[PDB]
Amino acid sequence: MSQLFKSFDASEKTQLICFPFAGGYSASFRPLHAFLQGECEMLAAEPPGHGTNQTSAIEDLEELTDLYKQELNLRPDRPFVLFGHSMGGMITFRLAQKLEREGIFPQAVIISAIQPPHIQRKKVSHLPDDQFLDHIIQLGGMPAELVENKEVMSFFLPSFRSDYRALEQFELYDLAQIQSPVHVFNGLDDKKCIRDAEGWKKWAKDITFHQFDGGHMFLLSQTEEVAERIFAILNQHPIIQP
Amino acid sequence: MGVTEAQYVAPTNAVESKLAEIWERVLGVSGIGILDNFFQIGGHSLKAMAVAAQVHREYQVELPLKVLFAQPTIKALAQYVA
Repeated sequence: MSQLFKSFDASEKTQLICFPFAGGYSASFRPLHAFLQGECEMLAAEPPGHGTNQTSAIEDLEELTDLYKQELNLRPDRPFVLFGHSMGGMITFRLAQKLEREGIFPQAVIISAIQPPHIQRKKVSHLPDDQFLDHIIQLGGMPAELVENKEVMSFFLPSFRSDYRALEQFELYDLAQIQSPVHVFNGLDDKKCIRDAEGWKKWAKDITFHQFDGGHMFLLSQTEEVAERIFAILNQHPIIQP
Repeated sequence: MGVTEAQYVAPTNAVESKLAEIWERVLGVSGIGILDNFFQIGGHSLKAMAVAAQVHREYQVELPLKVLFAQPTIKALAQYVA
């Protein structure tokens, strides 16, 4: 009971977008990808409301290799990218992150979307109040006490030093000078300084990194002017408008 | 009160298609819809989505007025303030 639209050719580049909208990001990515590549896949989710046949739910990736390569399954796509919008698709995220970790551990391009504004009991010499709100996990009203332990693998917490150290557990005391793979940070609507502090404390900039945060903080709620301005400078960050 | 299987449950917009995953899949499960229930009337919720309301309405305290049940076109809000 879900609709999905895909169009891949010669396995160019499969991009999954979970309900997008008209924005400046498209006006910037369209010309770029059109000049850099061609015959790219335009896989986008379609609004349901009435049953049809089956349901994707991230399993569509496996479905493709299972249906098209029914004769024999060698190996699916490696660079999986999940796009969408901020909301709370913890179920979808669970499916994605789960399939990725059980599909291919040495992932090269990972994207952390819908990152929660809460951490998970981590001690850092960032601020005297850092470790206070850190383990408080409230933000002014968070009754997801039964979900925070799941969000670590179904939402992707902003504490990457805790995430990898919880899954792989091969993280050392020092996390500096670590730059090689690709990872995008999309979320942290309230705590924007967290990714700036912990992200810069290691002074490590990978070959490809991108930080796109929103604005749910009271200051953006009251002064929407700031929220709009932040988005403007964010979209015009890679390329300035004429 | 009126928790019977609703024969009217379909997301008007694509954005609303995610609501069934967030709430119905956990708090609901009964099979209700936009036909008045223990959620349509409003509540404090049980997920982190409550933050988006409490912080956007600047402390609702009692009723979450002008934060969700005020705009039928949610997609029009998402294309403005994320």
